[PDB]
Amino acid sequence: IPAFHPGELNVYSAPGDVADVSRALRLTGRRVMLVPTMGALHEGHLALVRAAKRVPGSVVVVSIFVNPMQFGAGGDLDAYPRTPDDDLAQLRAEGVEIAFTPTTAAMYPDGLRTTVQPGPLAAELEGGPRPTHFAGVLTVVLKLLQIVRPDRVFFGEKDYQQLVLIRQLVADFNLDVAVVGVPTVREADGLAMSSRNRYLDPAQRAAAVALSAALTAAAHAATAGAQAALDAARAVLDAAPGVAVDYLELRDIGLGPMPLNGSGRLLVAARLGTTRLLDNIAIEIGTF
Amino acid sequence: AIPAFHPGELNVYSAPGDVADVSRALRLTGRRVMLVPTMGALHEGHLALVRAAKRVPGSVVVVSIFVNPMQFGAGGDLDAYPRTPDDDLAQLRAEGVEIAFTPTTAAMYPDGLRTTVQPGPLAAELEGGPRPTHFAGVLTVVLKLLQIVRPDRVFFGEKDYQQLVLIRQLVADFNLDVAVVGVPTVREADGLAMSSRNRYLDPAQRAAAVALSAALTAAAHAATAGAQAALDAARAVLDAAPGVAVDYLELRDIGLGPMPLNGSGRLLVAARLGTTRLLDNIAIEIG
Ligand SMILES: CC(C)(CO)[C@@H](O)C(=O)OP(=O)(O)OC[C@H]1O[C@@H](n2cnc3c(N)ncnc32)[C@H](O)[C@@H]1O
Ligand SMILES: CC(C)(CO)[C@@H](O)C(=O)OP(=O)(O)OC[C@H]1O[C@@H](n2cnc3c(N)ncnc32)[C@H](O)[C@@H]1O
Ligand SMILES: [Mn+2]
Repeated sequence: IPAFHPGELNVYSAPGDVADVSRALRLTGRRVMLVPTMGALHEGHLALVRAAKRVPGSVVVVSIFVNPMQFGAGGDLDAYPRTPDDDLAQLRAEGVEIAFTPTTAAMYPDGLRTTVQPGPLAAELEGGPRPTHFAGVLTVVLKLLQIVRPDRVFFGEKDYQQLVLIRQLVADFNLDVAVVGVPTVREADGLAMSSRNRYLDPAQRAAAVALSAALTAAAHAATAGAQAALDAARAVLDAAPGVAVDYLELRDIGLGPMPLNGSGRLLVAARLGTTRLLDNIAIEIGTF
Repeated sequence: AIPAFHPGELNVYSAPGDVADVSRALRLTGRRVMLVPTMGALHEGHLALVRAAKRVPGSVVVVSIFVNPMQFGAGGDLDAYPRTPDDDLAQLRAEGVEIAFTPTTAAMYPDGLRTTVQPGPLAAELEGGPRPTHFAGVLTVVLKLLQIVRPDRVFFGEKDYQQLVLIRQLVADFNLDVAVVGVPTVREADGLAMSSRNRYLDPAQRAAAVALSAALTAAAHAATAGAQAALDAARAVLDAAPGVAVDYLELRDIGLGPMPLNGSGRLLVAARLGTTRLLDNIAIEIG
């Protein structure tokens, strides 16, 4: 077991080290919480941290690893924002005791060999034009779950399709861990917080409010049915300057091979300049 | 309330949740949970794994019996696979095994085939040539069995050497916290590797089948003269047998990577005698 100073931020890069410390903690009775991230932390990520921290007797482990496998190309990987120093200072401020920062070589010493093949959901919505994206996500999350072996792992509703796929992963491989979904943190005007918002200039930032406004408009128009909810969302997006809608779809909450029946999720993806933004919201059809 | 467990007796559980609870409970009481995955129709080969697990101090042995549909081919005969439950549990009782995990297909695959394990490239070679989806089926179910039982050690026979290597790759690549134990092949008196398939051979085929083990052991000793001599010796022995259709005979390093011209390696063979496919392999020291 490597050094572990309670009540302070302990940083480990070696999977073996965090694994030994986690087990040691688990064996003493502490409940290990895992919050997977790719760094460039903002308030959205901190809500996950805070959710993990409120669990009684918990020790919080935050992983920061820009996973190469979920990137479709070298360009996107190199362009991902990285702010190591700010990330650890925010973790320290939140009272997080463990940050796990592995290298690409420690995570993929054998390159891409055994991997996770997601179900059909991975080829839809965000996975449509990025066929290997979710396999990259589930493969790294499975590894992180095995290294850290937390009692609970936290994911944001912001990346709802990712959250649903992780629940499938956990169910399908019989993983003994509870998956905790955390509601989407939004700016004061509704914009969902994202590390990509930094790529919006003043005008785009102002136009980006249309995604959340379109969704919440849809959620209320839904008392009048699916079509009403969809057309209301579309009218808001159409009135937004410089917003190119990629997709806007209403689906059952599980996103699976089931028709929308009552409770669902409205998902949108749109481009502002070169910045692709995403948002989703719970929707009740016919319910007021 | 944790399901009931009676020490010294064979305890059978069909529900994944049940064996998971008993396994975690037993672990806390000071037992090392050993897992031996099988598809039933047990014979001496399987029992060597059981015995290997049983000798671990503080062991509680968990033997899974589950005919995994995912590893059968679009042409593999799932319904034809031998099923002798009563007899299996009897042999386990006789061996002193305390836990048998016998899940249904619905309980192992409640959502059908959704998230699965994709093996690395080795799964497309050797046995993977004729059954390209076989190993994904194997690694998927073994991964699930490891998460349900969470054993300290899991046992596999060297008989299915490629399967053993791929499980070591699964364990390493997904960072699984379990030791993989390979157990030496159990053989009949003349060297034929034990398999339930051997009973399908007629007399002529059964006699010819000895050539697989004979060729490998010949190769192992011819190996002091080099890789080529080992391979030629093996091929000569297989060439002296009638009705033995060799699908492959390959010398690889022990991780099944490229053949070694020196050092340790493994020689693997597969052949068809009529409609029965047989496999064998052996450690080889070249030089
Ligand atoms: C799972 C990972 C770490 C695998 O590499 C990677 O795919 C990844 O998702 O990283 P990352 O983009 O860093 O997001 C990490 C986690 O924070 C959550 N999150 C992001 N913005 C949020 C917001 N505004 N409100 C609430 N939660 C928010 C995400 O849904 C995700 O679970
Ligand atoms: C791992 C499984 C259970 C996944 O479904 C499945 O693929 C499977 O392999 O089942 P099965 O055919 O039942 O074999 C179960 C285990 O017993 C070992 N075994 C069989 N015959 C042997 C022999 N003569 N000597 C030594 N070991 C022998 C196998 O290699 C395997 O590890
Ligand atoms: Mn900064």
